[PDB]
This record gives sequence, C-alpha cells and structure tokens, in this order.
Amino acid sequence: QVDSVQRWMEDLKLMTECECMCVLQAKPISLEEDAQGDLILAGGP
Amino acid sequence: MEASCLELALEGERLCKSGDCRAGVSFFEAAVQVGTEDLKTLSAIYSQLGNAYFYLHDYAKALEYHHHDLTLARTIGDQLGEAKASGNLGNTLKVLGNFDEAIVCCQRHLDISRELNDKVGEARALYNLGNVYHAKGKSFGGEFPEEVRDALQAAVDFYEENLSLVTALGDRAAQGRAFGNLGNTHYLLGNFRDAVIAHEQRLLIAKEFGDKAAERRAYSNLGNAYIFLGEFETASEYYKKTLLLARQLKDRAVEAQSCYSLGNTYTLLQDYEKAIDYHLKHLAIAQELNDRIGEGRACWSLGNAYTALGNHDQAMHFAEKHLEISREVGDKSGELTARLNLSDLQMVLGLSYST
Repeated sequence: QVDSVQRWMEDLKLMTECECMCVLQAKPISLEEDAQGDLILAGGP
Repeated sequence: MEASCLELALEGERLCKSGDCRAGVSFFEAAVQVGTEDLKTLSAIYSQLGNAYFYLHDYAKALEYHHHDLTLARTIGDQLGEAKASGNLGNTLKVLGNFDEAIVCCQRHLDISRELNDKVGEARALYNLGNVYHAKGKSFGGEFPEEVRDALQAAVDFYEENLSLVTALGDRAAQGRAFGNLGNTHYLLGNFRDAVIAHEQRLLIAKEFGDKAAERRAYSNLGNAYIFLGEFETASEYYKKTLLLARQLKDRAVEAQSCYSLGNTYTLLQDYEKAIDYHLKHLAIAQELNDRIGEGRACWSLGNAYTALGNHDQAMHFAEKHLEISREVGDKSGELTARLNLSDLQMVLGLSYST
C-alpha cells in the first residue's frame, strides 16, 4: 500500500528545516556599549 | 518641552529591543517628523525603521526605509553604512521576490566589505548572497529546471565561501548556520550525501552550544536525506532522535510530524506493526490539536498499514474514518480513494464466503 507513503515522500522532498534566512544588520543609536550588537536573525515569511 | 528627534529615536530603539516593534515604529516615525541635521543618526533611524517593519512583516515599508538608508548612506559617504544598508535592502528585496536587485545589493555589501577589509562583514555578505540564491532557487514552478539548479548551485558556492571564512574567523555559531543551509540546499539539489555530511556538522555544533532546537532541526534534515538515499533503517534512527528532542522541548506538533515520518519509514522497512504504533501516536496528537487534515492522513495511513498486515476488520474502520474526514474537510481525491478502499474491503469480505 504505497499511495499514502508516496504522498508523504512527495511533500518530504520539498521540506527543509532551514537556519536563519534573513540576517539583518543594525545601526545602533544608543552610544552605550550595553548594546553594540548589530546582528538581527529575523525569520522571513 | 516637546521631545527631540534623538530622544524619540532612543525610545523607538529600546522599544524594538524589547520585542515591541509596533510601538518603536511609532517613535521612529515621529523622530523623522521632528527632523535632524545629523544625517548619520537619521540614517540609523531609517535602518531601524526598515528592520522593525521587516520584523512586523510589512516588507513594502521595510523596502521603503532600507531604500532611504542606502541612499543616505551613499549621499554622506558612509562606507560601512552603505554596506549594511545594501545587505538589509537585499534581504528585503529577496523576500519580495526581486532576486536580481537583491543579488546586486548583496554583491555591493560584499565589495564594500572587502574594500574596508571588514572580514566579519565579508562573511555576512557571502551568507546573504547564499540565502538569496537559495530563495531564488525555490521561486520557480518531471524535468528539474536548469534555472533552479543554477541558483541552488550558486547558493552552495556562497555558503561554502561563507563557511570557509567563518571557520577561519573562529565563529562557531556562524559555522553552524552555514552548515545547516548548505545541507538544505544540497537536499533540494539532490546531493543527499553532502547534505548528510553538512547536517552532521550542524548537529555537532548545535550540541556544543546546547542548542536543542538546532539539534532537532539537524536530526530531521538527516532523516529526510537518508530516506531519499534509500537508507531507511538509518533514517529511522534519526527520526527517533527528533522524536525524543521534540518530546523533550514539549513540541506536540513536531512530535506528531516525527511519529508520522516514523510510521512511513517503518512502512518502507515493511514492519507494519511499528508503523501502526507510530501512526497511532500521530493520530492521537492530531486529534488533540484538533488537526482534521492530519487526522485524515492518519486514518488513510492506518488503513493501509492494517491492510498490509491482513487485519481486514481494522482496515474497514479507518477507511470509514478516512472517508468521513475527507468529506468534512472537502478533500475530493481522498474521498474517492477512501471510497475505493471501503468497497474493496467490503468485496474482500463478501467474496470470502462461497456462493
């Protein structure tokens, strides 16, 4: 009985567990060293 | 004492740093209205507005503000400022499907970084270019389109370059992200073994950081790649590990998806008893999260597994459940197949008695 497994493989073929695909960089305003970090790992759609 | 541009700006900044970009946006918007002659600060305002809107999923507005930042950075001659804006504008254009311009923006970021001798910036640009080509590759459409292949190969190239530089800089976490995306790109291309090899490194690195989510992702990607290598037993080992991790991170959805993959894998190994077990665990969680579509998938699978075991009676039950679920969710193909499965099982039974 392959029909159900076939449909499963067809989806699985396009499935990926990606890492951050949208790396944004920040231009801090606050001059404080308390937050001089410029990396934003945002999650695209 | 009407607030100054800088004051409003700093409030928007901390507001966004606290997760509430919807409010930060407001302050940043106001600051622009008040105005300033400090173009370097105005540049940061736009950049942060663009990044905040991006986070809010208002890509059209993220585009507008990143466009503004890029233009201003160029007007005032801020090199690092131009590089950062080019990268941000590129990620936005990528999401919006404008891959040609995204590539140009990200290539711009790469060039300026190399000129400034900004190694980490160079790494960030290579990774962005890799991400853009990866998206481009997935934006098409039994022939595998050459345009999809060229784009994905382009991604592998940039990811490898990023990986090379990032390991030379000793940035372990960035190496992890590089490995994971490199592995997923190979997966989509059909380079399963190299996918496996890259994911093993992603797994390795995730453990070093005690990053459970990353670890779970790696196990899932590994399992999937082994499925397509025809190495089912090996795949099952990895799906079990994702199951444990998922069970451990209290993720019901992912735990269900894991049980479903295990059900299918064991069906491929022709161990229908185990398939039943895992498909049942998936059935339950599906019912729990009230996921009818997946419950249908479950009944469909269970019916097949029981049929493969010779358990006619149990097959009938699930085919019925499948037919029911299929009609309730308006699934045509499923309704018909569940129907065909029911009449066939009824035939098998009725014909099992002499005339």
